Amino acid sequence: SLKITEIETLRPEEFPNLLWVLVHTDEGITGLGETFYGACSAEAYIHEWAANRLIGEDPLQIDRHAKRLSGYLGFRSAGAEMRGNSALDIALWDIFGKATGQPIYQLLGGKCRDTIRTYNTCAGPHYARYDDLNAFLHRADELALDLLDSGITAMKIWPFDPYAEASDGYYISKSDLKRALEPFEKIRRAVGDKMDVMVEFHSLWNLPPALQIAEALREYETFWHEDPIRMDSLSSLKRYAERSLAPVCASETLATRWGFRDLLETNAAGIVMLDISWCGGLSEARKIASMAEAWHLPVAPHDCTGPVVLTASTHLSLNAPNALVQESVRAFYDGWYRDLVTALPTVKDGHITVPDGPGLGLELMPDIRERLTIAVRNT
Amino acid sequence: SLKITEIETLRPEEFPNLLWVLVHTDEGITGLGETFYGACSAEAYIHEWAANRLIGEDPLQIDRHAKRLSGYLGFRSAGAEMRGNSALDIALWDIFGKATGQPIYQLLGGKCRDTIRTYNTCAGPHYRYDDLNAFLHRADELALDLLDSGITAMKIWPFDPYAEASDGYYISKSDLKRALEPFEKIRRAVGDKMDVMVEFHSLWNLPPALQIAEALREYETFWHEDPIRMDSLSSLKRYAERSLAPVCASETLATRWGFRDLLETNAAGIVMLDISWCGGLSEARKIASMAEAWHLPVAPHDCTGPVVLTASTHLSLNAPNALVQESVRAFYDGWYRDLVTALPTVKDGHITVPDGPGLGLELMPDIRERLTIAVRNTSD
Amino acid sequence: SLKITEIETLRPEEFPNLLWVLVHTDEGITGLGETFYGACSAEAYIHEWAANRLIGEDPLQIDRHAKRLSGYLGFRSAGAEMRGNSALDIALWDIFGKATGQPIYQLLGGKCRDTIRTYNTCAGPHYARYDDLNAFLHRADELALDLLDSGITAMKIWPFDPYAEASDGYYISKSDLKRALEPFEKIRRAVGDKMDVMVEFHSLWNLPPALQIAEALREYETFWHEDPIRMDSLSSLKRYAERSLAPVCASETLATRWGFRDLLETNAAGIVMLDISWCGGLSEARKIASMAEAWHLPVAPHDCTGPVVLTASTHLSLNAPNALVQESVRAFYDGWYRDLVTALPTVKDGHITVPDGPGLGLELMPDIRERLTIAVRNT
Amino acid sequence: SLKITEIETLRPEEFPNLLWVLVHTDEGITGLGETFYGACSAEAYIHEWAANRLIGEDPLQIDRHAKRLSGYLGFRSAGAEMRGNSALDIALWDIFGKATGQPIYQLLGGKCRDTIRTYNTCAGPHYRYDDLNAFLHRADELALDLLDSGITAMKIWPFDPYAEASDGYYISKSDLKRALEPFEKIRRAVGDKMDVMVEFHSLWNLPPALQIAEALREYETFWHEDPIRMDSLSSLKRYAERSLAPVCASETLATRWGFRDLLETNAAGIVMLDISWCGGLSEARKIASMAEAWHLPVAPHDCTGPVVLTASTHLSLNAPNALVQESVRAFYDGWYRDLVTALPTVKDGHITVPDGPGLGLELMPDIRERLTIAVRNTSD
Ligand code: NA
Ligand code: NA
Ligand code: NA
Ligand code: NA
Repeated sequence: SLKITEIETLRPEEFPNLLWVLVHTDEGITGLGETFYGACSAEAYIHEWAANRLIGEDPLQIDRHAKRLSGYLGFRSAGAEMRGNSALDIALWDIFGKATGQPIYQLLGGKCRDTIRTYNTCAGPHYARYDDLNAFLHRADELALDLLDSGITAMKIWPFDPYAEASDGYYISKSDLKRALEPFEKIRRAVGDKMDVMVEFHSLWNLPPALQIAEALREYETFWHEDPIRMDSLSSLKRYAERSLAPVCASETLATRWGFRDLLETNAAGIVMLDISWCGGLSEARKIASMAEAWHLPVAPHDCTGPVVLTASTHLSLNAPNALVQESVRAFYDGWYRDLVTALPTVKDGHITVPDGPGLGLELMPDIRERLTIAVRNT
Repeated sequence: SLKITEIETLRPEEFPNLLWVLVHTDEGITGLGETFYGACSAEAYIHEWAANRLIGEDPLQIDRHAKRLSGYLGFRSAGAEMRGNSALDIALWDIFGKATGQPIYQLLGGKCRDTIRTYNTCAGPHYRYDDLNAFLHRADELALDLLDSGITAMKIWPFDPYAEASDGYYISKSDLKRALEPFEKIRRAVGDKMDVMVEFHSLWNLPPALQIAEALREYETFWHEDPIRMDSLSSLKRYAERSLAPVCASETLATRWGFRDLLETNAAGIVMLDISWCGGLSEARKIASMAEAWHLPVAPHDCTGPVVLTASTHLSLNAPNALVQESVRAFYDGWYRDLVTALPTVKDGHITVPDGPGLGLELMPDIRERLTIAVRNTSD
Repeated sequence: SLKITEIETLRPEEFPNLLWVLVHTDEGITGLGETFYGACSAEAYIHEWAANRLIGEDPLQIDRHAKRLSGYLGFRSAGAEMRGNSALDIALWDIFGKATGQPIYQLLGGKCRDTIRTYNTCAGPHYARYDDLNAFLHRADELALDLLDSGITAMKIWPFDPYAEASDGYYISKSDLKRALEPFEKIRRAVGDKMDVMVEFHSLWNLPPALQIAEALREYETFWHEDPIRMDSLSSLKRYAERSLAPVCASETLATRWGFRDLLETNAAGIVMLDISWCGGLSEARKIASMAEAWHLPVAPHDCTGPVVLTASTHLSLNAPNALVQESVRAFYDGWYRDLVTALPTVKDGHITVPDGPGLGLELMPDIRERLTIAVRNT
Repeated sequence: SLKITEIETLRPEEFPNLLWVLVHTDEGITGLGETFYGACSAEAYIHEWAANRLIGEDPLQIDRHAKRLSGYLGFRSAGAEMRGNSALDIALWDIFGKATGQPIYQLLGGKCRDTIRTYNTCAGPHYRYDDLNAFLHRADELALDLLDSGITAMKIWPFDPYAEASDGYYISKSDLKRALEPFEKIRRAVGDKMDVMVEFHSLWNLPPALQIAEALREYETFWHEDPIRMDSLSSLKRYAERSLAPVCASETLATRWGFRDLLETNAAGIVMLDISWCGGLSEARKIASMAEAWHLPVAPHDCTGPVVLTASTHLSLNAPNALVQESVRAFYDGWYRDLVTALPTVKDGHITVPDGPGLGLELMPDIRERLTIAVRNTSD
């Protein structure tokens, strides 16, 4: 059986939010993990604390390690400790898969579907003619027809974002509200009943303007409202949910079963959203999904980040019987993902599936440190 | 007037959990912050994200910056982001103090007392007061010794070693009775004269926690601290119901939002608070004044670095609902003494601030020479 | 360090609701406080009880004094004891500022904004062509266009007030209801989406007609409903909030953190309103604001009173990260404030800021006892 | 028929907390009111606002005026406005009584008893019954002495001096045992024969209140009165749960609305009530009849002036749920005697009204001569 010898972190300079982890074993089995945001603080944590708790150990003891890496502080949120733990955990699943010859979805309990429906989060490119941010801001009819043509039947937009800063999310003017409604009018004209529109709010709003916005959005029969208020105290959420026609999607900012227990006790969510690289790994995300199912709620795994999180989320979305949609960004997977990894999640007719092979079914391409400026670190 | 020019982090390898932060201004006024645990991750956060939000800004905009530094992730407990923010925050209060000529307790709203009662967390030294080993073995002696110096409260943690065998799901009846023996020793020695508060370190889950609390009922303990893990807080009222001692919670919790969640349980008796883990003096101000509305006392956490002990004592002097201030005698008579220009003074079981504006201390001016200190810098 | 030597109260005969307090020290630092309504009973309290508890003492011990002045009776409301305590407290903050060279907003924790948006409460003058009461009663289209022209984007009106007396707030007729709706129709025609309309109810209504009114107001998308029922037992409020499209604004009648704890436990308010001269001073108002923020609620500080309360509230509105609007009356600050104090809050383009200088940044003008008939009292 | 012509306030400087109010009519019928604490502020309120609402009106419209005098601010507890209103209210009931030839207890709905059981609040005299010092030191003796006159209940407050050292956030275990010593003395002296009710004066916050209540469990006390501050009432059920004695609350609370809030907690056992602080006989009528629906007894508060003691006794005779009537023997055998034409009679541990319409007393007709009395007047 395997022993963990070495942990490597990679911080690519041209994507400064991205962090890769490599876990090495004595038998030459290497796991790939990934998280996003606060790369340096996550990296610093893994070398300061986390690496010394798993060097020496069997990597297959995945539940034991997740519990062991749950530290004295930072357990109740998606902080640097949590994001570092989550990336480590994805890699341990990659090892598990390679050691057994099994794709991650099988190790989670088997697939329930061959593909899952995808939705396009309309972000623009990282440094394209997928300029989807400015396309929703100005040309949202055109973006909708374009998306529908490729077979994508769902999109996520965030036009209320600019109005948050002026008032610290305490106020939206009535005419600023109707201006931010204009993307919703445009796509209603263009494609109508054929597109699901998700609204993202980025946790930017407090309670009175959130309610005011939700009432204005009733007309447009939006698919979900994501993070409409900050998920700090969750007792404030039922107030929002009561007044929103669309279900609350919550929340990528939330970590672990305990974060999600707290959400499910509100009776306010309609969609349980998680990011596997923020929430405590595939380990916690496994268990969160199966909890959500007991409350009759679907899970939507978060991407919008690196290629590995998209792949790992897709594994979870293939496994979970309550999985609904898998988030993807067309600007990302046709764009800057392409150089970075040996295989990608395959998008066809508005649906997405895993790359073939054990574990993730991808690696970092062998010429990665030559292609990008990569700050590596070793323990 | 003031603009922030430069932020410095200091990591001494003799105390590798410890992080100092220095915030420099154009007019040559510098503030001192501190936080404890995960020093490299908190430092990396400061230089990665927080420093650029702060460099060039007015440091007196303390409420504004605390809100600005509340980033997209990690706001819901005491992670690297939260500890970095809190250290940064203490240093902003240090600046405010020296720019107005006022101590921190005044800028919080003035003192309500001259000194506050201290209690001794019976830890052993870092790098005599052999206080961990004293409570494990000779707990009668340690009690009598603390009473002689005038300290009328101790915190101990004798249930700790029994947690790891069972992951906090089980204690045997005989291991429970052997962990109770530190309580009987001091009952015979000092009796009425000492309060004893039990620290549990979040190590226990529900059934053995209840089983322990029932056993401790006899010994009339002063408080039960972090008796289960403070992750989902809904579970706490079940503990509180069955515990004669009030629950003290929690150094692990961050911000008004973490403490709203705690106050909603109706389960806490003492609101505990670490200013380096909870969102700075900024949040801890406000948590204290919230807790007063629920008729609860605040007890600020130390057992850590000297700057935290000093800043907490400032808070403990200001807050009308402050109960006790944690201190560790092996720390303030020991390894604190070399590192800073002044210390909080402990006399007759009671503690007060060093004199002067802000915190009323700086780091020793030759600190990089006595100690091996890894420095990092960010500037204009 | 300072010692308090003398407390003076001033009751100006021509504004009989107004009370000023002066706190004197040995070093010649003088603080200005202010409250409103029940001037004689507040004044009588400060000389009977409160003055003897703070003469001798350090004025900078502001938290200690607020707690010390919290007496055996009258702590749960905005009674004479509470209003006297609040005025004393503003003055102590004025001292604190002068002793340190700092404006009050800095002592509260710094500004978060340079100006705050103002809203015009449409009261008429105290004894103008700001006849704004009768302007909303008859000419509300004209008042709206006029307000918008000066750059003011929010107004507060109270047209339901006349109908309260006939039934003791237990009944409004359906046609009396539609007559009181006429101000809302008029401004909807005139300026439409450009004005926020706040409704004040003056705690005049009980539950069935309050609900009846709220349903009639749904159409007009009002900004908030202020004190729609009497804030005596707060358990009755969720019933109203459930049925009101507009958020409950509550309440200037409520005092201290304990009054506001009780409000926040209802889950019924959308806007936390306080008057610093009724609620326990800047001391309590500090802490109320930061409580409200934890429930995702904004604060709106009450004016409609004397110049000092407006100034002190503006200091709080500059400090509080959750501050929303600062109330002002154009008839007051262009009118009868002008003679009374050395500097005023400055209104420009629908926004308001503090006068410059330590503490409040104003004094009572040195020739005040010559300009007005002032009953002074000394301890 | 009747119109109010004139309202007079009387402030005697020998009893500076005390306020009398006299309401004069056109037909020469005058009513007597009273309130206690903050006399100058209550007086100033009466002449500033309340007198103009009342002068020229029918005094028999008692319900109408109580509602009319409920002003914009200060309705939510016992402030100057509330005490002024309550004094004004008692005087309106005095008028109603003399205009119909009926005592107040009848106009409330008739008596349910001839006398009511009294209990002695062990205060010392104003300006022998040295009853405060008696309970502090010689509590066995005071108990035996009260039992000889036939009084089978005392109220004491021995936890009071320990509050101010810690702002009610802390009691030491030894200070607790020394404050328990008044309870053990009377346990040995009279035992079963006395009920002892503990007054706490709203001085304690939550953890020490609970700690005290647990210690008092042994002594089977009759009630625990104002054991925490009655500001936000949500906090009370936590106390009630842990207290063997029922909670008595609260003289500090005003009106039906204050008492709805209390009754909603499910935490009170005895509804306590001061008619001069709570909104008059008008509100106290209705509070009593509310409390009966929750199966709770009312105990009206005195320890104050003679008119309040008389009016409360009227209430205690009327209310089917009246439990005891507070009286202080140092007051009614002492300084009350000079001031009024008649007093409530205490015999065999039981108290009743003076005979006659309204209250059944007036102020002594030469009162301005025996006492230095600051008068103020308002009229047509
Ligand atoms: Na999102
Ligand atoms: Na601790
Ligand atoms: Na108002
Ligand atoms: Na009493």
